[PDB]
Amino acid sequence: AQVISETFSSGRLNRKQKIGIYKPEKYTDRQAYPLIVVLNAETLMEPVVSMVRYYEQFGEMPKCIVVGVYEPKQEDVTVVEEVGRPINESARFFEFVSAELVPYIQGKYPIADLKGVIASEEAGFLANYYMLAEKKPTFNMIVSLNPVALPRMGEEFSHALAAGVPNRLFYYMATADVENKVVYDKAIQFERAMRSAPVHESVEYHFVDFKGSSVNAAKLQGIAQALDMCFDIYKPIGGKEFKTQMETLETGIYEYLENKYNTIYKQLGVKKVPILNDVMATYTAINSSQDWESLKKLAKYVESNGYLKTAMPNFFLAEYYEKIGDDKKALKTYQKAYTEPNIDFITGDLINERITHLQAT
Amino acid sequence: QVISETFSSGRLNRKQKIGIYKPEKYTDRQAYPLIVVLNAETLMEPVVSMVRYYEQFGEMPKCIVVGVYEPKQEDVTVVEEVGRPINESARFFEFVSAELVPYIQGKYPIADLKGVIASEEAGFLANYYMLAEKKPTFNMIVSLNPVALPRMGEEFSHALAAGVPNRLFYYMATADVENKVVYDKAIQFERAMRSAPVHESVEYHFVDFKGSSVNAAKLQGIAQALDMCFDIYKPIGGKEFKTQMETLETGIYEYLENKYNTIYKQLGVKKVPILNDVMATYTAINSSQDWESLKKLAKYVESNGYLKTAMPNFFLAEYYEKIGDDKKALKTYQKAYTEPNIDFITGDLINERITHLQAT
Repeated sequence: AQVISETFSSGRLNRKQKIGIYKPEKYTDRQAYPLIVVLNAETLMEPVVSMVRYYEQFGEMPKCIVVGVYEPKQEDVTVVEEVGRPINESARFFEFVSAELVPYIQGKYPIADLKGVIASEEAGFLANYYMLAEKKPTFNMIVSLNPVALPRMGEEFSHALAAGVPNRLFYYMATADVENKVVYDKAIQFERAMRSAPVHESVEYHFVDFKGSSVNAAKLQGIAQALDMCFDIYKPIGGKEFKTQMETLETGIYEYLENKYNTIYKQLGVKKVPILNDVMATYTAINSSQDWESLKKLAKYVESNGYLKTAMPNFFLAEYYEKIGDDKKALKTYQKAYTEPNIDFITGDLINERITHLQAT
Repeated sequence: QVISETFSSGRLNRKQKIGIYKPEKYTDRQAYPLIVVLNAETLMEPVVSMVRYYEQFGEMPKCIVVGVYEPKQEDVTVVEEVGRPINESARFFEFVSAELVPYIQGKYPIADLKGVIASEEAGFLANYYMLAEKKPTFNMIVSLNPVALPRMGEEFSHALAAGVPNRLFYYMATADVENKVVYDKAIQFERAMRSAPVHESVEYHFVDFKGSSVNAAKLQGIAQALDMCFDIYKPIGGKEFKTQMETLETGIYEYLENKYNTIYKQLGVKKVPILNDVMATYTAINSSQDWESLKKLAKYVESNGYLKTAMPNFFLAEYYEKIGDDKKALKTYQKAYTEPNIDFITGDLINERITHLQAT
């Protein structure tokens, strides 16, 4: 877990800005990574980096690149009550992230279509204004932790949420009331005004109120929750999910697996190689409902991604030919699978038993 | 910086991979609380990052964190047939207690507060340090998503009722999403554990995360555990000031003193009183006009950390003005003029006090 510190020369800020960059363990440009920007990084950086590594080890998250901004000035992250939008110093910092920092990272690294931003306090409220971008969203993920807000600006963000985005917007806001009372009340007033209008379907909205909780402890839990829900589609298929969403399907079982990994690419901007757990879950569900059309499509699907060098694709296909009554193609296909390495319960011995049974008849 | 090293264990009869976190700005001049992480292949970095986080906000003292990486299945697993650590599980249990912890105590000035963070099987194994009859090795136990034996619930319930010599902070968390078999056993175990009333020396917390994924819950568990266990270390807030302090007619100094005594008792560290806490105490003292607290506050700050500043004599000199003695007030103000300025207390202000006394 190495965060490399460097200075970024900013035209808008007219100063050298300290930033730092986390790159995953094995790093190749052959794949793409989602970007997470941290404005508060003197505090928030290490908890964010440690938690994205944590989730990645459990396979709940893809490898990500995290870029922190260290110790921005108060005037940089503060939206004044008078105007109600970033101006002067705050406007310069606001655009510095959008027009300078992020494109710089996109040039230096293969950044995926998913780019998030995490901020707290004044910067946490400043981060909201990326929703109002006229051109095209810079951030598809906005995490606002204990923001210092302006209640009067709630209605304007309400319209933005109702309008929606071209693809997806994940918004997470958290606040805590303990020794926060002035700030806490303004946060609630702002949030109430923001949820006034119904939220567009392209937007996933989350507001968590931590009551009886200290601010700093709530912010940590906010990061954990936000990352969990935003990247949730990346999670492996669980037994409960399998028993519910899959085994209850009579047909279109392969489509469930495909839709999941398609949704992963749409939301997270990354192409995930199907994990053996997800493949076997699909295969088991296929057998229980006896839907063999999914089995044929599953065979070609795993052949396309990652399993080409394994006996599995032709084993699935050979079984499919048996189910539809073609022994001739099944025998030829089993013999083709035998020439490929074993994976899981697919073995040379098992394939041979199938071949022996077909040559007996 | 987390430094990994191999540790030769007599009880494990092998070389165990461990790692150690020393705080930034380390010194031998102070003691640090020890936190042991059994699951550290996962839990190490989040724990270290969060104690850093809390320390930066002044909600935690500097701490030393040690952890063991990837213990064997049989090491952390308590079997159903017994309900206690045996063989490989017993050796590992005594490994961290009788070897690892003393080893760290030899390298560094470890404070009296020691704690253990663990999850899954190890999380349940950590509950048995509560049963040690010699003397508690860990005063802090955090069990995150434990794999539990509900049969042992009553036995732990007796130990919770019995109590501990000084203090025991216990935290257990669990989550039901795709946990269904494990979650149910955890709930059953907790209900049996919570049956008997808890002793005063034990602070018990069980947080049930419903509709939450397991791994996400464990992260929040750590955040909450650290927050509540070290809570006494936190600065005095405005709400706490207007409530617990400004509403006191007398014994205002005792409130400040009791807080830092509790910090030393629970956390095993001596915290230099921060200026905000002192000023809050001083402010409440003036509002309630309790001068007896002012004199004791002057001696207290002189004894901890403020000796080199004009503040102790300034407080004492003011106490003399309030009590009616202008002779000692003048003499004390003159002593205060020599020591360096702190905050609003300055040579100029003191000089104003002196000339007023010399005029009369």
